[PDB]
Amino acid sequence: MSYNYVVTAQKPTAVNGCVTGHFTSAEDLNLLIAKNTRLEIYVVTAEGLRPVKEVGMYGKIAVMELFRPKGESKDLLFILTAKYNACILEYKQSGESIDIITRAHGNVQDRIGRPSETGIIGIIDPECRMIGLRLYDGLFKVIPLDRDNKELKAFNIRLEELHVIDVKFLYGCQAPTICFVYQDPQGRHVKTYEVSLREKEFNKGPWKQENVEAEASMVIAVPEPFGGAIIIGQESITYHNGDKYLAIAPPIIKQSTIVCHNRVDPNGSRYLLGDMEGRLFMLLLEKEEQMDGTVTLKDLRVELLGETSIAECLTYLDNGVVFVGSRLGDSQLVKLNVDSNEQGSYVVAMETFTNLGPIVDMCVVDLERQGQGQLVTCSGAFKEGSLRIIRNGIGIHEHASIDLPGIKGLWPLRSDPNRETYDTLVLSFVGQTRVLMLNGEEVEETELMGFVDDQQTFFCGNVAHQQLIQITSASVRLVSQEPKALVSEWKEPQAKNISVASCNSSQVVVAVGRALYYLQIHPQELRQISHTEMEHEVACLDITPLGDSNGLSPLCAIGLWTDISARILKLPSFELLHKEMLGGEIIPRSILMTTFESSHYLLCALGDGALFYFGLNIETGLLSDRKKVTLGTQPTVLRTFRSLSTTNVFACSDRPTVIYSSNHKLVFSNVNLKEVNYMCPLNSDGYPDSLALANNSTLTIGTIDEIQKLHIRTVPLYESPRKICYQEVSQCFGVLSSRIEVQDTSGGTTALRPSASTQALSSSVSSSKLFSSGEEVEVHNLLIIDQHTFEVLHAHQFLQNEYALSLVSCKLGKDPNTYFIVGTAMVYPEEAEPKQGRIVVFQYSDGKLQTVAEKEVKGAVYSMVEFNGKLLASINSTVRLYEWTTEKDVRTECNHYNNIMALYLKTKGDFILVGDLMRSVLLLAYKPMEGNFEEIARDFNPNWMSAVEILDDDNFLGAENAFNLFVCQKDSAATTDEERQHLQEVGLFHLGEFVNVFCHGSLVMQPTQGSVLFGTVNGMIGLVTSLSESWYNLLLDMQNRLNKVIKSVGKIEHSFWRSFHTERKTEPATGFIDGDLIESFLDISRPKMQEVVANREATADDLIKVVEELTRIH
Amino acid sequence: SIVRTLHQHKLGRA
Repeated sequence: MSYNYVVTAQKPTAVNGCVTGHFTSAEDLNLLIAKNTRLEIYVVTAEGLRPVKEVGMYGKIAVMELFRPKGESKDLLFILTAKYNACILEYKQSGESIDIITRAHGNVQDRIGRPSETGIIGIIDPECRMIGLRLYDGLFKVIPLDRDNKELKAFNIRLEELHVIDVKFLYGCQAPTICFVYQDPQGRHVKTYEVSLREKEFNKGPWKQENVEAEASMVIAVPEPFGGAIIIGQESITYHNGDKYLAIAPPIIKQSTIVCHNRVDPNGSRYLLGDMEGRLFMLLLEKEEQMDGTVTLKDLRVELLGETSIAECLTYLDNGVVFVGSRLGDSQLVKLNVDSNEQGSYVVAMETFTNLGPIVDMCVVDLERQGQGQLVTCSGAFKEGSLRIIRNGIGIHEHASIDLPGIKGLWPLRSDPNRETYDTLVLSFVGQTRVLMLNGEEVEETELMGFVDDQQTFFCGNVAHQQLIQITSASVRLVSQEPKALVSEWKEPQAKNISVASCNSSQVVVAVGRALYYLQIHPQELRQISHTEMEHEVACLDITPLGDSNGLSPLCAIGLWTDISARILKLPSFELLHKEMLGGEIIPRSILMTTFESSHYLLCALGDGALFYFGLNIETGLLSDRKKVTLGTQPTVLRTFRSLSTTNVFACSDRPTVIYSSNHKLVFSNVNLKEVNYMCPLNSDGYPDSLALANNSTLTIGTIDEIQKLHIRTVPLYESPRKICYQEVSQCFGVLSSRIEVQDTSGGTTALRPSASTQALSSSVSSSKLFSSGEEVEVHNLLIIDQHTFEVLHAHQFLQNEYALSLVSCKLGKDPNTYFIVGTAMVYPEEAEPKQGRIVVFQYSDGKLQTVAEKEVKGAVYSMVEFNGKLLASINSTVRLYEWTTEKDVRTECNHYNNIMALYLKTKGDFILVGDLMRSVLLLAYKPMEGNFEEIARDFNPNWMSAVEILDDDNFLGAENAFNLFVCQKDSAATTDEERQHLQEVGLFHLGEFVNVFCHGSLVMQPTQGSVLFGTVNGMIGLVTSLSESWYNLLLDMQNRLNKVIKSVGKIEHSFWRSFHTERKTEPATGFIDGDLIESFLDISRPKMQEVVANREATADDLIKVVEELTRIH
Repeated sequence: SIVRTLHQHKLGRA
């Protein structure tokens, strides 16, 4: 009876895989980036990457390889998920719409199977006869690639060697032949087998088994010209073949493990080698000509090329360009040069891609004082480590802001034909037109020539020929640049006036009620051309330079008044081409077609708040696609702006937005302002490159933020950040970090680079005297990061071998100071379990960190939370609750000790709490009167916990090492010794992400209950809320209906995706909504929407209300 | 050192 809802806030940003090839077409070079459940398809260009296609999969991508079966024009995509969904995928373009089709699929998972060490390996043989799969120990699986087999049937072949490190198919081989390093007693080896598929046997390979290095771990199969196998291990690199053997051991590559390779030239002459330190190598195969024999291997060599971000994936592209897929840091695009620069670096960055990395911990703050949540993460590790400040929405920087009421429009206007800066932006008051004589400092109310202070401007653009145009209510007027005198004018033959403007820089292309003219202001006059009349009253107009026009404009957008329609004409012309009935009863308020970068659309804002958008085209003249999306509750007002190279649409309303686009699909992001009525781009004197903003009853000018839905800050650290707390009174963050140092010549330890803890402004060390009785070591610190500048104000170092595990910031009992507190442990590589450790009580009143209280403990203080003005804490399977004397010391209260490793704690504000490792979870209350711990209930499942959260009094949420979520509840029935003692897992759902931290808060605030944010190893941010039974059921319903509707890449079943899955068991998801799924209801076509409303009422327009309302939870 | 092995998981490792 538990009802919950999970949505993604930020997609996974860590890169898990990346392959290069010819998937879009044969003339075409692609790069496929795998994230987790997402697949990214780019085309390699002279500049970098052409985004072409991003989809989602219903599983974690675990193998991703491209191949070419017999007689296929382009490559196919092989993919294998971690739940053992295999499919072959194809790229099909048909239309201007792209589709990723499943050639074949099936689940290749076996009942008999122990998931080996080093996980899943998916290889494909060079002739494309077969795909080799190593899922479990002692078995090799084989999916034959004959044009039948669309279901992907497989056989297994008992593998005598039950501990394989790595495997590849060998090039230049008569039968399919494997090559792999394995471990037994006696060390590590390489062996070869041929694979015969007629036989389903493993036949003797082409060459005798040799021994290789104890740490050999990578097998590269060299292409036909050389055709052997390189073997990468700590310290050693070696080529094997038939009876060839070659072996270099350059002492450079001993410092750090090689973890990833990539082939550079197709013949196998040069490779890339990714190191755990981020160093990039070139492995060079010295090739040597006989005349007749075959081209051979002379020698092996390594060049230290330089430094990338810590590479997990790596792929060479066109012409020196290499993509660097990182999991621990930002992914990048780098250049390889033949000549080094200063410091000997052949490598140069071109582009850097945000990875929110492993998010090891986080918290939510109100940084900018407003009730909007801001999220700050501990991200990355080692040299990639960092903080990331994450903000919802787009921001603007407020300068001088004149409290100027009732304003009605504005345009980019100057007072000269000179400086591209401007001094007066004549707008339009309530029925009126006014003047802002502004030196770019202070404003003035001296009114101007011909711009009568009792009429109104509709358009007012930079019209050449020495004039300051003023298409007014009455009818277009003229005030000269230099002369400033009233030049020429217009007036309606009857007694009538312009009602709707529309122009560029040489036109007056307006409307009088239903009439539509065109009056040219050449060298200071008026010059009419074409004329029609509308069946209805004209509401709005669009025309602007589109194609290769300057003066006279080509096409024509029209929003009419009684039939509620938007139509496509010409202008001149006005002829009918496409009438789109918008339906309902609110008239269009603004109309726009626009240059994105490459592709065109139509957008129309009704006066209710909604907006429609279509598939236009600035050259033919005909509409297509339909979509509806609501913004404001007031009539929305549109405008284009160019900020970088590209052009977006600012939408003005009570909920001001910006219209964007990914590939060329449409995105709608908030702007972080109160309300906005009118707006225009700028470039001024006292306020250069900018945006003018007419609001409720003020005005404003300032610059504008990035683009994305999310804003992301980034404070690099060059060491591993591990925990984080905000202290408001101190107005700073406490952050726990770790840095690596190696063995010194004098046995000491130093450091490979400047870290945040070494470069800290003030510093200090641990003067505790208790624990006193080629080599790597972790030095651990507590950093004091400033709140606004994010500089490292102070760095305290801990004892040698003291790891900092936990961190809190709080008041304790009657003392009115805020201490920060840290819980540590004495780690020696040898010792299996920490025997010692301490809780340390710091004070940062100002300037420095004072040690205020120190308390020895008997194990690793894995975590601690503030209680009720007490200190709750766990110590190596023990949960103590310390009190804080008026004499400044922590004295013990009670301790629970029935648990195996208590890793995680949270507190039901009051007196209840969770905690318990490997077991699963446990509920526990503090009995005030007794001064005691009472174990209330327990969940009895073998969940290896990673995170824990109290949703409420009777709901406990938990994340487990197998990418599952679940919810526990105490039973609501009699016999309070038994049933009230166990707690039922009332919710089950498979996330597909590893969760490190839950914490209550939200990014939205300027249908659902509660807000719990969560961060993941992959840099994915997620959100959990609660639901009523009816919502749950409405939503549950809509999910099955949708599954039927939505085509899935590869054709994997959504129910199978979201199922709970461990080694022990597999269950359908319960009590959980896949908000991502629910949300994707808005992307499907109008036909497909109706398909699932069928059957209080039941309507699609109605459903998109509910989903639009759900989307704004995050 | 379980502490180590432990933290490694947080970084998504063996």
